[PDB]
Amino acid sequence: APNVVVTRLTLVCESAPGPITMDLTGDLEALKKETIVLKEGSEYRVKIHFKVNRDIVSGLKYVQHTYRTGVKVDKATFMVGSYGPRPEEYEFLTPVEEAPKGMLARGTYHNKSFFTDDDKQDHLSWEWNLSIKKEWT
Ligand SMILES: N[C@H](c1ccc(-c2ccccc2)cc1)c1cccs1
Repeated sequence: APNVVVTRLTLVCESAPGPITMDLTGDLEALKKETIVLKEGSEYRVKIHFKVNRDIVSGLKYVQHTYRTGVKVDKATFMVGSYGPRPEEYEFLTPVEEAPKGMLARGTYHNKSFFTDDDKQDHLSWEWNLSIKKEWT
């Protein structure tokens, strides 16, 4: 296995009625037709789970590009940093953001995520969709 293995994305939202997560260890192609759901206006964090198997790694970064119809791409880069090898997964969390709000803000956002580093290595790249709704259901 590679030294760095990205295993999971979770949306951390205390107001959500259940877990919001995606296993990143398998068929990433299937994520493109799927979606995860946030109630409009919800406060959330993106949490990336990853393993460091053998060697200290440095310069890790999480890059997230969000696409919404009629809008230019919303690009955000988050410094993840340096991690040593250990059996248990690490979790990196972004700062809190607020999900969009408004009937016209609802619906699909297409995300492209990169777990990478200062040397531009592709630890994992994946697409996933977010659906913003008036209510959780
Ligand atoms: N600002 C919005 C935006 C909407 C949703 C998210 C998002 C991403 C991942 C998880 C939860 C929410 C980020 C930004 C825009 C995106 C593109 C054009 S406008």
